[PDB]
Amino acid sequence: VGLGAVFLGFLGAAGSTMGAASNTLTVQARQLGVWGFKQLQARVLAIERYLEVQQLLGMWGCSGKLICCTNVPWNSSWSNKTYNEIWDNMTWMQWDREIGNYTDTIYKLLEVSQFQQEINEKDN
Amino acid sequence: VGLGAVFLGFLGAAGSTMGAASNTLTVQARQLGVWGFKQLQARVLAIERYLEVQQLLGMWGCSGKLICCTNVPWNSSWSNKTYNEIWDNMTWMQWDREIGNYTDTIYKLLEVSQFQQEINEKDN
Amino acid sequence: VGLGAVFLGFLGAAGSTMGAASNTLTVQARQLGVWGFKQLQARVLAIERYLEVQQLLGMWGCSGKLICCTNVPWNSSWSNKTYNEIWDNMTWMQWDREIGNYTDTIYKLLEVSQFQQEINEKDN
Amino acid sequence: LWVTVYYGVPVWREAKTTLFCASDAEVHNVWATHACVPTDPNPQELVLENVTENFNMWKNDMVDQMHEDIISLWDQSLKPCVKLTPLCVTLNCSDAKVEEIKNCSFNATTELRDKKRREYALFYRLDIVPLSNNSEYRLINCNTSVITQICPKVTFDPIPIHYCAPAGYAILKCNNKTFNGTGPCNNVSTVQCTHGIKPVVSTQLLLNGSLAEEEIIIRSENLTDNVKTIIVHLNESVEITCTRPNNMTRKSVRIGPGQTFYALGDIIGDIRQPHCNISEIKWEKTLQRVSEKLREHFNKTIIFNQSSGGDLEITTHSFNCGGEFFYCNTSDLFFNKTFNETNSTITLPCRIKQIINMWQEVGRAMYAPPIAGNITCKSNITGLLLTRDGGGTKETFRPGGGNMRDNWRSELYKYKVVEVKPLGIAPTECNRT
Amino acid sequence: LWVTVYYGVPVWREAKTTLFCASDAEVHNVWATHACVPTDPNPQELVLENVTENFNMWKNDMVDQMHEDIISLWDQSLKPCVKLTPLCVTLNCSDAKVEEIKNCSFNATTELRDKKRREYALFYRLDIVPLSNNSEYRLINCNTSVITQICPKVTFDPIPIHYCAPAGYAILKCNNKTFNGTGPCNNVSTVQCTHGIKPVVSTQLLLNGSLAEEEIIIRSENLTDNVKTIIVHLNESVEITCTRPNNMTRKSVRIGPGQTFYALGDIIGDIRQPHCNISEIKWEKTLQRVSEKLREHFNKTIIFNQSSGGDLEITTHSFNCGGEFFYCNTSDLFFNKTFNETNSTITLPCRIKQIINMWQEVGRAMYAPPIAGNITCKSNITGLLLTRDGGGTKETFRPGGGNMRDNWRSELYKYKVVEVKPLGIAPTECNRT
Amino acid sequence: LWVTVYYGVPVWREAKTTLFCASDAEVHNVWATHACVPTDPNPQELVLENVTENFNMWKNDMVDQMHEDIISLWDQSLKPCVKLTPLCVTLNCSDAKVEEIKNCSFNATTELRDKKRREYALFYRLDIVPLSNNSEYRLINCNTSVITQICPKVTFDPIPIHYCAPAGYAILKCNNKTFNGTGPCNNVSTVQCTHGIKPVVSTQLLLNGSLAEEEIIIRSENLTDNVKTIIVHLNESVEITCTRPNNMTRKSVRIGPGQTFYALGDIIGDIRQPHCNISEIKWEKTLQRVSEKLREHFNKTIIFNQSSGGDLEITTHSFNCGGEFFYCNTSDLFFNKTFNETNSTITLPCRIKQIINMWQEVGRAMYAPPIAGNITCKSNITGLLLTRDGGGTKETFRPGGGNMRDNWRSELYKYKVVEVKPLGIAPTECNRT
Ligand SMILES: *[C@@H]1O[C@H](CO)[C@@H](O[C@@H]2O[C@H](CO)[C@@H](O[C@@H]3O[C@H](CO[C@H]4O[C@H](CO)[C@@H](O)[C@H](O)[C@@H]4O)[C@@H](O)[C@H](O[C@H]4O[C@H](CO)[C@@H](O)[C@H](O)[C@@H]4O)[C@@H]3O)[C@H](O)[C@H]2NC(C)=O)[C@H](O)[C@H]1NC(C)=O
Ligand SMILES: *[C@@H]1O[C@H](CO)[C@@H](O[C@@H]2O[C@H](CO)[C@@H](O[C@@H]3O[C@H](CO[C@H]4O[C@H](CO)[C@@H](O)[C@H](O)[C@@H]4O)[C@@H](O)[C@H](O[C@H]4O[C@H](CO)[C@@H](O)[C@H](O)[C@@H]4O)[C@@H]3O)[C@H](O)[C@H]2NC(C)=O)[C@H](O)[C@H]1NC(C)=O
Ligand SMILES: *[C@@H]1O[C@H](CO)[C@@H](O[C@@H]2O[C@H](CO)[C@@H](O)[C@H](O)[C@H]2NC(C)=O)[C@H](O)[C@H]1NC(C)=O
Ligand SMILES: *[C@@H]1O[C@H](CO)[C@@H](O[C@@H]2O[C@H](CO)[C@@H](O)[C@H](O)[C@H]2NC(C)=O)[C@H](O)[C@H]1NC(C)=O
Ligand SMILES: *[C@@H]1O[C@H](CO)[C@@H](O[C@@H]2O[C@H](CO)[C@@H](O)[C@H](O)[C@H]2NC(C)=O)[C@H](O)[C@H]1NC(C)=O
Ligand SMILES: *[C@@H]1O[C@H](CO)[C@@H](O)[C@H](O)[C@H]1NC(C)=O
Ligand SMILES: *[C@@H]1O[C@H](CO)[C@@H](O)[C@H](O)[C@H]1NC(C)=O
Ligand SMILES: *[C@@H]1O[C@H](CO)[C@@H](O)[C@H](O)[C@H]1NC(C)=O
Ligand SMILES: *[C@@H]1O[C@H](CO)[C@@H](O)[C@H](O)[C@H]1NC(C)=O
Ligand SMILES: *[C@@H]1O[C@H](CO)[C@@H](O)[C@H](O)[C@H]1NC(C)=O
Ligand SMILES: *[C@@H]1O[C@H](CO)[C@@H](O)[C@H](O)[C@H]1NC(C)=O
Ligand SMILES: *[C@@H]1O[C@H](CO)[C@@H](O)[C@H](O)[C@H]1NC(C)=O
Ligand SMILES: *[C@@H]1O[C@H](CO)[C@@H](O)[C@H](O)[C@H]1NC(C)=O
Ligand SMILES: *[C@@H]1O[C@H](CO)[C@@H](O)[C@H](O)[C@H]1NC(C)=O
Ligand SMILES: *[C@@H]1O[C@H](CO)[C@@H](O)[C@H](O)[C@H]1NC(C)=O
Ligand SMILES: *[C@@H]1O[C@H](CO)[C@@H](O)[C@H](O)[C@H]1NC(C)=O
Ligand SMILES: *[C@@H]1O[C@H](CO)[C@@H](O)[C@H](O)[C@H]1NC(C)=O
Repeated sequence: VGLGAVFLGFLGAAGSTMGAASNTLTVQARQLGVWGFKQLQARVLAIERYLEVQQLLGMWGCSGKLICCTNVPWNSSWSNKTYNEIWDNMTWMQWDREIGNYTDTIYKLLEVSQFQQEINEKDN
Repeated sequence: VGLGAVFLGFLGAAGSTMGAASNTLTVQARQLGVWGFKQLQARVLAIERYLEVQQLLGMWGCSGKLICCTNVPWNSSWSNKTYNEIWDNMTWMQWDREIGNYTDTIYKLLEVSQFQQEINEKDN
Repeated sequence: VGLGAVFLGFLGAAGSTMGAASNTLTVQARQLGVWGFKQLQARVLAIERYLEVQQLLGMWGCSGKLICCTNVPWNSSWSNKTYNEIWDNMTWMQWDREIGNYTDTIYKLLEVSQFQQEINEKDN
Repeated sequence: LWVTVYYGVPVWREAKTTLFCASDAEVHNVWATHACVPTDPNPQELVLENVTENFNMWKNDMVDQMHEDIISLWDQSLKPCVKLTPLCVTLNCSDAKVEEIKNCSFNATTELRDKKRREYALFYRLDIVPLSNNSEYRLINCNTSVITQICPKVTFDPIPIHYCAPAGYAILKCNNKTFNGTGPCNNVSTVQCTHGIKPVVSTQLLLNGSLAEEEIIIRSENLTDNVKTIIVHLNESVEITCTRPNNMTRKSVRIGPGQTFYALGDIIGDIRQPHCNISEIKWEKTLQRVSEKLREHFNKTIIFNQSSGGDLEITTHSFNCGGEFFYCNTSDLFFNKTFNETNSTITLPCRIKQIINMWQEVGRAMYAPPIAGNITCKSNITGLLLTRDGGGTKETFRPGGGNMRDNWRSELYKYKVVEVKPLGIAPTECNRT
Repeated sequence: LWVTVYYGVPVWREAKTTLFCASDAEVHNVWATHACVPTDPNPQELVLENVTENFNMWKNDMVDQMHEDIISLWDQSLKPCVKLTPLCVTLNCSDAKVEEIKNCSFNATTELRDKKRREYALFYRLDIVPLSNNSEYRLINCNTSVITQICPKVTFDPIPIHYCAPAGYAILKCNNKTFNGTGPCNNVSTVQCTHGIKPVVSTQLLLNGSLAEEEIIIRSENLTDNVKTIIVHLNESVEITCTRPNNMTRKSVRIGPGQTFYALGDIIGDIRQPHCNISEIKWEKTLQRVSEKLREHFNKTIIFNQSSGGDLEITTHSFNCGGEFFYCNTSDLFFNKTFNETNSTITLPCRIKQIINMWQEVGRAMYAPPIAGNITCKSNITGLLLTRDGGGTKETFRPGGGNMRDNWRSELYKYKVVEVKPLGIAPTECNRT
Repeated sequence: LWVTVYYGVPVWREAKTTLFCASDAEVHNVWATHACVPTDPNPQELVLENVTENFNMWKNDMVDQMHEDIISLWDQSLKPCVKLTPLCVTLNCSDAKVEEIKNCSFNATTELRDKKRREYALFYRLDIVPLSNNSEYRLINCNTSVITQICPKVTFDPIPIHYCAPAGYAILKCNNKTFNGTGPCNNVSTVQCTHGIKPVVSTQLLLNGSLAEEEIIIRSENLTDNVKTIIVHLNESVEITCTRPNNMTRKSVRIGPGQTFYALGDIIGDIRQPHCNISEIKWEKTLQRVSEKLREHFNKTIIFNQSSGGDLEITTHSFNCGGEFFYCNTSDLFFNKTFNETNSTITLPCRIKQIINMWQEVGRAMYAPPIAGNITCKSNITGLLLTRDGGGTKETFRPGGGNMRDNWRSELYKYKVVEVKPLGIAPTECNRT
């Protein structure tokens, strides 16, 4: 039951500032037929959308951490605004326009910078 | 293969005391047709029952810990018996009668009390 | 998309030595119809092959660690070669011949030796 | 200062996906086959705050996922009952003596294919075509399409179905009252699945639909067009009452081994017309209020006119009622009136057809069995379907349906399915120490 | 003192789910289509200790998931072979000269639909119905149901299938010996999938079933009822031997283009009856041991009696044998005996039918092709099917089947599917420091 | 010193799995039904280094997953159009007057099953069989198989399909140039899905296939065998040109209610043969280069010979061209030549059939509608299909196909699907402290 209800629950305050979505979430979280084939086609997609974001989390050294904090330097060719300009004067939907063309080069960079943590310090 | 065999293996000593199921588990763990649609309908349900309990674990800060220990105070309006009365004089099937009407109010409480751990100490 | 591309990406340098596959991976990681039923039968198998290895990882106290290091002593009735003989003079495909008949007795041993870590030190 | 990730951020993207049914919880039915998930007794709608999302009505995808599966639903339901292939022979029909209904007498095969009984039935004049008059008819379209009959146990009564998106998707829903059909509306709320949608089938006047809020809405795509239709939503429900007062008597006849069907026997009493009724003062004010909401979008006078003509699926008001398919005239005291500046009753003449070619295609033609006794259905007209003339002074609006997807584009005028992307990336102060 | 969770605790809940097949590993077959998972060579059963779980037999769900998919299995198998629609015409039958078997001669169409050869076949008197005598017959039910024939390559021999629950579910299994059908039993063991279940089809006496353990079990639902049947499980297997000693000769006839079927040609030698055999001393003691186990549940004398009568699917012992469907009398020296306080052989007369209406429904009627040469099948009678009379002195038990789900409710009398809920919540001393 | 695990190690194992389609992105088509995933615009192949993996060609599984789903594809496509069951009656055919083409005249039923018009069509002599001559023919195989016709909208033009393994599997691909069909090759590269495979249908000479690299490859299974065929891959593409210069006129005739089909009307102008063309100097050198690559594997002289004979699907060169099915002689100036030590043109006579029994089975027989006007298709012969005689001096090779799976075993001669096992176990120094 709790496989897509949390996905719908993420959309609370979708127009608020980016520095408020980490704050104003706790204020709202206080309280063979034809359809036999449509439901199967729906359930496979519902599983696949969860597993895709799960593998995308699992490659970055955090598999259940919400605010996962990674050791990758911020390349300023992707954005040029400071922390106080982004986090207090933008909504989360508007951020995906500026970051929307450097997604895969950040994803692969995060993957290899997490792979270096396993190679370097642990055993080798 | 090991996707529901462990689910069947959990049922060892289903009539023992609650303080023995954590002990007497190591003593036993020492050693297109019609059916083409029935098997597909079975496999989707077998995946979904595993992913539902996986998300229910993943929301509480432990995603593979067996005895996961959480920082939620015990509200005594749910049960009034002590630790020595519950854990040594009850089976695990009998506990689900007493706790059986406060399940969702414990689940949402565990979720928000885990969300506070990410907000408070880590970065914000 | 990234659900089997990493599975194909694991096969880089499949003929190299075992002590080089942990090294020479970073050098290459720098940069209703008939088919409507075939694709559904393919997607269920693609999910199941990922979840089987995920549960097999999750039973051993590491659910996203790549080089997971476990506290099980090496029984020398499985292999008799030293570390410098195995890791520098063998490929990874050739290792599965020597270890290929002691797989399940290592898997169950790893499971119970991880279960002892939860029973002993944490709470009980 | 360093890259960090965030699970669960409010970021969506418009997409195309596969929805499913949800009924409100035992004879078989073509719409909900008693194989649907039970609905939420209290649906959880999450109202958004201070966000403007623009979405198109005519470029939707749910209205194409609604015209496809309904076709598949009738394909699934009309499969396991008998086709009327060996029925149509050289019929010998004169009239009924109780011109509208002919007394046909033909040679059907009995239960074994060696004897032939002559069996009589009664058909409508809108259902047989002559061959020479000389009175030798045949069935209307057993030359282009194989004709099946409806399995007589199932019903057509539209119970409302809900369309739920899969887990991990969202359905937006505009809550603005005066929402013109295409543009940005600033009161948006997400819902897992929509309200009750009755899958009603009509082509001229919309029936049993949800009313508008506090205004008359004029939904279109290009108002300077001639082929693009004009959906006129309503906020004043006008009641219609359609009935036939004849007491029909069905009769079973056998055409093949294990193959039987039902046809009209004799008619009880004096024959009377099937008619529909519309209150006059509840209709004149409705046309006047629509006329003022159409004058300002053209800045000239408008004048309603008759339909075009031709076949009797375009110049009529076709609808379903209790298991019978009507075809009413709808162009007598409705659409010959202009607009300047007594409890009467308008009666529309209406004719009934047995064999119908639904969704105006070839290869599919169902046959409706007759219904014993009279029927009477009272409904709500919330919505029209107009079409501009093609002139260019004044204005002339032919009332005529463009398709059947426009019949679904009134209950789905405020929904768009999106896919959430809960992964966010932001710079912050922390680094993985 | 603080809430903690536990993964993998022994907590289950009764539920309803979808099971699947598992055969014991090449002609086609209707039961196992060679599309089933291979079984475990050694199944792992986990015996539970010191737990009493109560489960109902008649309120099961596997016995409704067994009557549905078998219907779907015969629907899947009888699809791609020929229907006998153009077969039944005005037949012209007199007798065979070798009253039980008639020599019918009819007009079938040849490979092209312009010529008609008269072709002869041989049918049973229990398979044609007259029309006037005057000797003009027709096939028995080509007026209510379209009739198909069995594809002649497939077989009906019941190989045992195993029903496996999905991964994440459990199937309980009672191990008590004297288990009355409904109540709590205290020796429970979980198993992933059940033992070998032969999908046998019978209606009067159960065949090839698993015997009881060390007692005679009398399973019922309400023993103070009259319409609820009484399943009498057994622990003494009584051997039955059923055969027909006639050497039948099949013969191919063609009825349509690419459409042929097989019918009985001539019969070799002198005609003899098809009969069944039951040893008398192995049957008198079996009825006496059942009679004592029924006297104590009514505290009056019991007396067996004949069946009711009517159609020949209720007052008979219908079963399948080697690809032929029998209908034996079963009420001659079995059910006219009371109970007070030589190696003989009881012979039952038995008649054979070709066209059978299995599962007593309409719309489905298969035709069995004849089998060349004699057949002989030896089986085990482990189970009866009795029914109380409806009086209320003494007692009278009509031997008669109530349904066909009761034929599965002997091999599934000790299984219930449950869903494990491995999440537990308990208070303890630790807190997340 | 202690056991540690490793996620993602290069370990595979040979397995059997279910692949799927991928086309290169609108009339319907039998091969790609416009329901296939779009391909990668640039496929990612990962070349392996210093590894020898041996795989068999004839023991593959993709060539059995290719012969099954193509059968299912034609089964899916030939379902919803009309079967020619009531067509074949006693035909009355004499000749055309424009022996190869007969003018047949028969009695079809009109749109209502009470009148019969006599309608004429034109059939080929290779398509009707006589009954007595006396000139009364019938259609060729409406005695063993029900015959359907092709739905006339769909096409047969082979667009290439790609076979993608599921996520979590790998498809190896050998990159060696001179790869004999079975053995270890040492230049292996993994690919998610293979190159474009045209699903061409031929039985004598391979058409439109991928050429070899820099040599002539002689693929076989046992070269000391007589029934095992010999696939001879090529590296010199020889162009073939096949055409018929007659201007055929199709004609619609109606046989049932809603059931019509198309047949040949009259032929425009003087009748001419359908022939194929092969350049002589591009063929003599090709046979000589194959002859030298076959002499060294037998160490005796080889001599090509004619085909065996019998039915006209084995001793011919059957192929498809533009929607018409040819059957050419292919044994006139190709296979009567030995080998010692002018821009001419070889013309092969070729005959056309309408009704074809593809994949040499019973129960399925499609009918091809005629094509208006002439057709001309130019193709590439990359591959032969030879068979040893069975003697044992010299050698004789009958050119003749063994199956249709061998037609797929040229485009799948270098692919094997494997399943990765990314869990590795090794001893190391660390322990879980
Ligand atoms: C309840 O349980 C009883 C158990 O006895 C079942 O009885 C068996 O029924 C099957 C089905 O009729 C019988 O199997 C058939 O046996 C025929 C004769 O068997 C001879 O050959 C075998 C070879 O090993 C010997 O072992 C045996 O002793 C005999 O010498 C076979 O001919 C059949 O095989 C093939 O026959 C023809 C070809 O001639 C094919 O068309 C068939 O498809 C088939 O492939 C078949 O194997 C079996 O013999 C019976 N057991 C006996 C007599 O002990 C009941 O069927 C079962 N179910 C009920 C009553 O519903
Ligand atoms: C092996 O490989 C050869 C490669 O040559 C294939 O040969 C091709 O076969 C196809 C199918 O017959 C041919 O495609 C058809 O061409 C017709 C004529 O093409 C003219 O128009 C195109 C337009 O771009 C020009 O490029 C071309 O030069 C010609 O001027 C078309 O008319 C067909 O299109 C439509 O035709 C009718 C309408 O008239 C429709 O009913 C059809 O459905 C279709 O939509 C069609 O495109 C192609 O021309 C051939 N290539 C040539 C001659 O070079 C073999 O088919 C292939 N396979 C084997 C042998 O099995
Ligand atoms: C936006 O739409 C929502 C949903 O219709 C409105 O919320 C409702 O407002 C009415 C009247 O004020 C209340 O009776 C309801 O309780 C409200 N909630 C719901 C869930 O229906 C809201 O008022 C609208 N806001 C604007 C600015 O138009
Ligand atoms: C409960 O049932 C189990 C299963 O039948 C019994 O265990 C078997 O007992 C017999 C006889 O003692 C042994 O031969 C078997 O080895 C036992 N195990 C199995 C797996 O069959 C058990 O005895 C029963 N207990 C009670 C109290 O009735
Ligand atoms: C092994 O096969 C690969 C793939 O064909 C060869 O790699 C190609 O070689 C050619 C010619 O040297 C280059 O033009 C290509 O760029 C190479 N790569 C690809 C992806 O095609 C390789 O040369 C072969 N090696 C051996 C030893 O045969
Ligand atoms: C309302 O909008 C303002 C700016 O448009 C925004 O700062 C605020 O967060 C919004 N309200 C809520 C409840 O998000
Ligand atoms: C690509 O990046 C540019 C920044 O140069 C951005 O403006 C644009 O929106 C991005 N996305 C596109 C072109 O889809
Ligand atoms: C047997 O039952 C007692 C109490 O009923 C319980 O304490 C004990 O644990 C049970 N035996 C096993 C092996 O669980
Ligand atoms: C609900 O809670 C009560 C405690 O007051 C409990 O007795 C009952 O079993 C619970 N469950 C129900 C009513 O299903
Ligand atoms: C080439 O082979 C040698 C030994 O066969 C091996 O050591 C080396 O790693 C291989 N090359 C690569 C790139 O793996
Ligand atoms: C089993 O173990 C032996 C070691 O004694 C090994 O040689 C063999 O390859 C293994 N695998 C088998 C027999 O499949
Ligand atoms: C119609 O025709 C039938 C015979 O064809 C006749 O018996 C009957 O009286 C006629 N009239 C009506 C009203 O049925
Ligand atoms: C009219 O139809 C009704 C519908 O059931 C029926 O009860 C009645 O007998 C019919 N005849 C008359 C005269 O009312
Ligand atoms: C049955 O009838 C046929 C002709 O209809 C005849 O040839 C045959 O002798 C008769 N008797 C038997 C036993 O077949
Ligand atoms: C009887 O049937 C058997 C069964 O195959 C056959 O072999 C035999 O020839 C038949 N006739 C006689 C006279 O036994
Ligand atoms: C074929 O026969 C038809 C009549 O059956 C005739 O009209 C026609 O002239 C004949 N010849 C040709 C070439 O069609
Ligand atoms: C021959 O066929 C072509 C194909 O379209 C057609 O255009 C032409 O009219 C036909 N007749 C002649 C005489 O070319």
